[PDB]
Order: sequence, then structure tokens, then C-alpha cells
Amino acid sequence: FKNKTVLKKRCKDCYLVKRRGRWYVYCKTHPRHKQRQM
Amino acid sequence: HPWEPGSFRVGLIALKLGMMPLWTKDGQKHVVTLLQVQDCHVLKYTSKENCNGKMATLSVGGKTVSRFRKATSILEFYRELGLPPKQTVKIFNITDNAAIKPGTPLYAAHFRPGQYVDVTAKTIGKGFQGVMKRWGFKGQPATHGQTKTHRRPGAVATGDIGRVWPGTKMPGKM
Amino acid sequence: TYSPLPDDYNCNVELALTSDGRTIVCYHPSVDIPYEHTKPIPRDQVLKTRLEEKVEHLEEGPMIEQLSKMFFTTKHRWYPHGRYHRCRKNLNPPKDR
Amino acid sequence: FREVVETTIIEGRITATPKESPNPPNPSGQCPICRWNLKHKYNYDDVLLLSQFIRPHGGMLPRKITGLCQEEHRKIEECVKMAHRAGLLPNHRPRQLNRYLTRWAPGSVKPIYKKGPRWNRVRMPVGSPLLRDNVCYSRTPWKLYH
Amino acid sequence: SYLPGYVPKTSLSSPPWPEVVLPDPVEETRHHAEVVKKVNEMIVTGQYGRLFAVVHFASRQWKVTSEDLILIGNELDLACGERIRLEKVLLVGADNFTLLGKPLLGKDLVRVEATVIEKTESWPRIIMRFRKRKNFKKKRIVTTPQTVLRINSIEIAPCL
Amino acid sequence: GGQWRLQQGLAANPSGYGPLTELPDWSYADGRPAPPMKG
Amino acid sequence: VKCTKARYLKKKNMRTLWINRITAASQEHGLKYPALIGNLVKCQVELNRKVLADLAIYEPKTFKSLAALASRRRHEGFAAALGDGKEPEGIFSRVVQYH
Amino acid sequence: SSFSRAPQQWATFARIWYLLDGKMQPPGKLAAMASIRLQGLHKPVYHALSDCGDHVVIMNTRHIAFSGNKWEQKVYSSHTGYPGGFRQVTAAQLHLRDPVAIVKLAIYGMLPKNLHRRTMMERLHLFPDEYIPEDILKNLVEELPQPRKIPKRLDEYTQEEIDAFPRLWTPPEDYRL
Amino acid sequence: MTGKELFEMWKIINPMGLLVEELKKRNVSAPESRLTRQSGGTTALPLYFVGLYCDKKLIAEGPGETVLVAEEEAARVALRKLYGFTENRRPWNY
Ligand SMILES: [Mg+2]
Ligand SMILES: [Mg+2]
Ligand SMILES: [Mg+2]
Ligand SMILES: [Zn+2]
Ligand SMILES: [Zn+2]
Repeated sequence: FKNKTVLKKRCKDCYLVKRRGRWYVYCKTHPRHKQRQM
Repeated sequence: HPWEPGSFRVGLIALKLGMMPLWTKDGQKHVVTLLQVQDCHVLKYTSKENCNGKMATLSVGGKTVSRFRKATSILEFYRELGLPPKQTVKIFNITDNAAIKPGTPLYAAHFRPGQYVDVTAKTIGKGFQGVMKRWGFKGQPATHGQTKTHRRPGAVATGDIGRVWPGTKMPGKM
Repeated sequence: TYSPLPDDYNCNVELALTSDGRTIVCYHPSVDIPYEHTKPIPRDQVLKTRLEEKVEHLEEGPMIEQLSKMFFTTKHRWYPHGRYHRCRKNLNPPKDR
Repeated sequence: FREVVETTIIEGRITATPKESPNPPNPSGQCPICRWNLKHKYNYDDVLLLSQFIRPHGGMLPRKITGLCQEEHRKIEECVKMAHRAGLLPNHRPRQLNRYLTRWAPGSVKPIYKKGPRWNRVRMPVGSPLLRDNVCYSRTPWKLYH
Repeated sequence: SYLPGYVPKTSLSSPPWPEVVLPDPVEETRHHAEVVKKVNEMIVTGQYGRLFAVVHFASRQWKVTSEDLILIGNELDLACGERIRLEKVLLVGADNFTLLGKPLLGKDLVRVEATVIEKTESWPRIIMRFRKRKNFKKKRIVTTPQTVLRINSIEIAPCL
Repeated sequence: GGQWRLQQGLAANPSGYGPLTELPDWSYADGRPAPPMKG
Repeated sequence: VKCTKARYLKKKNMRTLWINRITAASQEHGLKYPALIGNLVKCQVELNRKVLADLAIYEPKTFKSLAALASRRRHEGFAAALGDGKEPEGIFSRVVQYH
Repeated sequence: SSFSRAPQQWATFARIWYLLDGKMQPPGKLAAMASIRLQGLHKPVYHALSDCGDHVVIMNTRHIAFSGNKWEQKVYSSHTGYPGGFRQVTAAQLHLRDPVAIVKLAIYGMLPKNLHRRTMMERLHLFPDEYIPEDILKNLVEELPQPRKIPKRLDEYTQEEIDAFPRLWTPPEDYRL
Repeated sequence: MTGKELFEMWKIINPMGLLVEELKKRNVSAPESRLTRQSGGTTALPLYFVGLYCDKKLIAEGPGETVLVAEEEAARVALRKLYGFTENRRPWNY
């Protein structure tokens, strides 16, 4: 994951999920698109 | 009662007799301390409800000392147990299945060889000792200009905290 | 059916106004406790009955802890004070009613 | 309602359904709440209302089926979350610290180790901001931040 | 048939305080007349003893009873031992009843009588001003005149 | 209760222009009017 | 200097003590202090806080009568506010007028 | 009241034992109504120099309820004055170690910061469960009412209340629910 | 005798006996002592309010540190009420 203030979906398989009180971008096809809200 | 898993028995009080070599079959020297059990007699039992604590207790006493040099209450306690006065009494936290009737002799063979034990005693007193013996401080150099400063603590703290922190390793009784 | 306050703990308050409207009249007779609400009052063959006069002397620490537990206070009340304050105290205090 | 039974044969059966109570006091209203004059008069305690709008195992029912407006639906959702956390719905359960007015999921807040200065103070949120327009019945407003 | 306005019983539908119905004014006026008659008959018969009063005097309010001593903080232009009538009585009360003025009770209803028994001075009061580093220091000593009055009688009359 | 007293026209301070401040404090017990107060 | 300024401080602290004792007695009657004070002024009773604390301590039946009077005045105020029209004023809400 | 001088003083300045219950109750509301009575601020004979406090006995301090997320967000800070001895424990962790500590600390923080505070705190008694010692139980006068009314879980509602509340919406008769 | 109580001027020994003698001489049943109010009890600072009842009607009440000092007091309050020398009585007319 990479820490980001603005989260962006870089594929059509990227999904925004809020867990542990923070939004997250998870991608099961391109895991480089993993993103953590700061 | 028989030994159930998770139980806890009593211990003894032994006089430290000394030290001796002991060689094992591989040819390894293994110094050993000789602890002699003088007159260990269980002296008191306390139940979990009375002993405010999570286990019962069994007071055990060691060496026979002089009645003439003991106190009336201690001397009255030993009169009702029918035993001479002991030097030290220690409290051994035991489960309820390990209660031994007060006034009962404990022997060295309560322990058995090849076993592991914990030994508590007061350490040798060194008096008021400085930082080099009490805490391993490095001291200061002998020559090269030093004024009356060779075995002293250096700074004890920093200038911003206008005090000395609690627990600072300073000279004292060792 | 209206009571400004409940009428069962001090007095039976009745408020009124005079016909001119200039003064307020309060009638407050006392409320008495009911008997049903009360409780009843709570209730060596050969020798003489020697008086059981024992007074164990307690040291200062245990005695102060015993007094603190008895009266629900702390220890500082029971420690002494010195001669300056002790002679400073007024031993002939002003008494009104 | 409708149930599905698996015995391999699976079949759907229609079961008895509740109906709306006969005469709403405000028939011109648009969502069930508006109709029954409950615009700002319901809290997390009102499980006799939250139970009407939840699923049997604790989840919420969707808006196109309950008829609720978006404002109401989000307020009901937050009230149901707070009721579940307070423990007021013991039979709507899935598959000890007493709480009430719990906004966030209790496993997802971090401790306030560094409260700030009295001018930038990290407050503790209490209740829900969605219920700000609820009727006060008091002369001090609700305190959403403790 | 739910009337137009029925809010179902939720926690914030109804006010949290109980609903209070005040007495109807006609029967309450009659009850007030009965209470006033009872207290008036109590005054006529004399079913009281040791009245107290709240009396406005010298910008101050004093709760006084008979045989009492009050210290007035100025001179009053009366010779010692002189009997005067305290006149602005806010309240007079007894065991089992109390009479409340709005704000002053009738002089046909209550009399407070007092006696000047002392015209004295206060003990010296020190007024000292001091400001640091500005050579400022001043001392004045004052003694306020004072007048002790004894409350003698509090008498109520049947006038309600 | 100053705003309420103003709404009834009775000043705002109860030590202002009413009978409670302007009536004489006392009188002689025989009934003679006292000399007028200085304030 | 401390003696000279402690005159002002004595007056302030004595008023604070009276307010505390009046609050205690009103809460013993289920009333709050602002309610008692405001509704007694509305009842045109001009007892000050010194004598109100004194009545709280030494004449508790008189103080319960006063707390009842303030409670009634508050209830009449609430009834008038909800009525909003021209219902009769309320028996204890009438104001004796002076000219 | 026609009492003698000594029994009248004794009655006026006597000490009263009040019982307060926790059980689903905000710690600080318990603490407010406890600190008033420990100070003696509820007596109209109150004065800071009259030793007029009362005994307060608080039961079920293990079952207090915090509003919001205070169970994980509140932190009780302490320092054993050794270097590195700053400790911070959440409200949940302290409730799990000492079940009376939270209520005790709230009452202590609400008491006046004078030298009369620990005397009042010795007149306070706190018990984690429904057990109170017999001697304390035989000293009580007046159980105070509880600050929070307890919201009443859904299974506790009577069928009269359930069928008195109107059904707001009609469900579609084909939904799986 | 202005601000003084009766038993501060007239010293008595046993007010319960004096009270039962006066009740007997006016055809009234003997007073039963009953515990009306109680605070503490186990403590070293208890408060007891003992009330004296006659035909289940309260005639007097008194406080004390013991139940027995409260009953003596309640008897003294009853005696003051019956003899008319009470605190709330009408003051002397001078
Ligand atoms: Mg070296
Ligand atoms: Mg040199
Ligand atoms: Mg050297
Ligand atoms: Zn992606
Ligand atoms: Zn709507």
C-alpha cells in the first residue's frame, strides 16, 4: 500500500473500502494500486 | 493427597555450608553449593480466605536459637507448638492439597537429585559503596591532569531538568 | 388534585390569595410520622463478675489508623501540633446563643 | 413475506405479511415516517421503530422497499448501529463493556493519547450528527462532542 | 381513528416532564377564600405563638423575632430608649401559617415595634492603599456610627 | 428579574422608585410621622 | 491592604454562600435556584438571598411554602405560554399595580 | 422544635449514608451526585469549615456505562516518577484491572482541590458488584434515584406496547426479508 | 428567663417517669417508644430519632447518639409540650 490523502481508483477492478476507520483502495488484479488513507 | 497437575508444595530452609567441586561423566567440573537442612519444622498454616492472597501459605522455620534471646510473643508461639525457637521463618505459597500439619519436620530428601530449585537469601553486605563498586561506573582517568576526581559520578542529570531523576544510580549501601 | 409540591415530607402547604389580591396566605401544618412507618425500639457460677477492664496500649501508628477507620478521616487530624499553634489557640472563645 | 426451503429441491413460499396500520394521521406524507408524524421525534432507544425497519439478523432493509426518504433512511441506519452497540436488539443478532450513543465501530478508534491545547482539543464524539435536528425539549442543545 | 397530529409513543414525541393541570379558577377562588377564612380564624382565636417577620430597614432586610437585637449601620435621629414602629414588613410567619406581602404587608395587618437602646460607634476600620515601586501609600481610619435596636413585639391582626 | 420588572413598568432594580424604597422606614410608636429620610 | 480589599471579598463570598444554601434547599424541594428566584420575583416577593437562606435554615415550612409558590408561578407561566391567547391571567400571576 | 441544645446540634450536623447504584449509568453523573453529597453542598447548613459531608455508597461500579466511544478513546495518564515511567491506559484497560477506579477518579476530579478532599474520599465507599458489607447496609438512609433511565431492550417490551405501536410501512409480500 | 430552656432552669432526673405520671393523671395511655428515623448505627457517630406514641398517635420526638438518649430527649420534648414551656411558645408580654 501507499499512503495517500486523495485516493484514486487506477483500474476498473480497484475497489474503495473503509476499514479500521480509514478508506482504502484494494485491487486483486494490480496490487500496486493498493492505497491507504492518511 | 496425591500430586495433581498444577499443584505447589512447601520448601525448606537450609544453612549454606559451602562449596565443592562435582565432576560429571563427560568430564565437566560443576561447582556446587552444599545447603544443610538444620531443623526445618512447619510452624503454621493459613487458608486462602484468611491469607488475603490467591494461595494458601505454610510458615516454615529453620535453625534453633536461644529462648533467652527471643521475645515473649515469639516464645509463646513456640511453647504451644512444642518446638524450640527458630532463627528464620519463611512463608511458602502452597495449594490446598499440600497442607502439612503444623509442627512437622521437613528433610533434605523433600527434594530429589536432578531437580531444579530457587534459592533466596540476603546477600553479602558491602556497606556504603561508591559508583564504581555499586553500579560499575567507569570512573575517571588516573593521570593526564585530573584534579580530585577519579572514582566519582560525572554528571548526574541534565541542566534543563532542574533536579535529579528518581532512581539515579548514586553512591549508597550495597 | 393539583399539589405544587408533594404533601408528605414536611408540611401540608396550602396557598391562597386574599380577595384584594395584595397578600398571599400560606397554611402549612406539620406532617407527623405514621406508627405504621416507625420501627420498634431494639432490645461465672462461683467467682464474682470481675470487670473486663482491659485497655491495650496501641502505638501511635496503629492507634491513628484505628481512629481514622473509626471516624472515616485521615491521619493528619490525629497527629499532634506544636507549642506555637497550641498557645495561639483561644481557650476562652466568644459564645453567642 | 417470502421464504426459501432447501431439502435437492428448493422452493419459495409466500408467508403472511404485516400491513400498515389503518389510518395515518398525515396521509399526504411521502415516506412512512412523514406519514406518521415522526420527522424529528425518534432516537436510538426507539427499537419499536428500528425493529420495523431492520432485517431479522440485524441488517437494514433497502430504501426502495421500506419507502423511507434518504434523510430518514440514513438516520434509521445510524440509530440501528447505535442500538446494536448499546445492546437493545438482543434477538436481531448475526449468523463486557456497557455502551450507549456509540457512533463509531468500537474496534476502529484509537485512544486519545495526546489531547491538545484547550483551543485545539481532541474531543470524544458522542451520538450522531444526523440527529442534530431532533426535538430538544431543553434549553441547552445536544452535545455531539464530549 | 388517529386524530390529525397523533405522534406514536417514542422517547422524543412527548415532553419529558409530566403534564400538569392547574386548578380551575372558580373552585380555586372559593378554596382560596376557605384557606384565608381558616387562617383568619386562627389569628382571631390566637392559635399562634412566637411570630417572626422579615422587615425592610436601612436598605437592608432583617429576619427578626421578638426580644431580638439588630445593629443598624448609621445614626437614626432617635434618643436612646425610644420606641418606634418598623413599618415595611415583607413577611410575617408563624408555626402553621405565613403571610406574604406583594411586596409589603398591610399596616392594618402587622405592626413591628422596636426600641433604640444604643447609639454607638464601630471599632476602627483601617483603609490602606499601597501600589508597588510608585511611592504610593495612604492610611485612613474610619468609625461608622451605629444604632442597636431591640425588636419588642410582632403583633398580627385579623384583617384577611 | 430586571427584564420582567421593566415589562411590568416597575423599574429594573427593586431599590428603584417603588414603595419598598420610597415609603418611610419607620414612625414613632404613638403614630407620629418620622422626619423624612435623607436619600 | 488585605483588610481593605477583603471588605469587597467578604461581600462577594457571603452572597455566594447564600446562593449555595438556597440551591441546596430548592433542590430538596425539587426546584432549581433560577426557578425559585425568578418566579418569586414574578410573584412580587422581594425577599433577598440572605433572608431566603435564613428561611431555608430556620423556617423550613415557610421555605417549602415559598418553593410551592414559585413552583405554581412557573406552572402558570408554562400554561400561559402554551395557551398563547387570552385565557385568564392566572391567580398568582396577577400583578398588584402601584400609582 | 423544642429540642435540647446538644441533641439539636447533633441532629443538624449528623452524617447521613446515601446509596447510589451504577448498572448502566454514566460514571460522571454518578460522580456529580456523589461529590455534591460528599461535600455537603445539598445541606442548606453547608459551609466549607463545618465538616458537613455525608457518606456515599456506590454499588455496581463494574457495570457503569460510557457514552460514545469513551471505552477506547478516554486515557488515564499516570507517571511513576522514574525515567520512562509515563503510563497511559484506556478506560477499558483500567476497568478490567480495577473495577472501581473509573468512578473513584471521576469523583476525585470533581471534588474541590483542597486538603478536605481525601477526608471526603474516605467518606466515599465503592463496590464493584451487588455485594455491600452488612455493616454498611445497616447504615443506609435513602437510595438516590439513578441519573440515566435505562433504555429498555426490545425483548423487554410487553406485547401491549408492541401492538400499541403502529406498523408504519407495509412490506411487499414477495420480499425475502 | 428570656432565652433559656425549661430543663436548663428546672433540673429533672427521669423525664420518662415524670411523663408517665402526668399522662396517668390525665387519663392517657402510656407512651410507647418507637424508632422513627435512624442514620449510621454501626458507626461511632449515629443519629437516632425516637418518637413517643400514645394510642398510635405521635406526641413527641427526639434525637440522640444512642436510642436511649433519644428516648430520654423525646420524653423531655413531650414534657415541654405538655407543660406549655416550648421553644415556639408565645413570648412574654412586657
Ligand atoms: Mg580507570
Ligand atoms: Mg588544583
Ligand atoms: Mg589524583
Ligand atoms: Zn487497480
Ligand atoms: Zn419523508
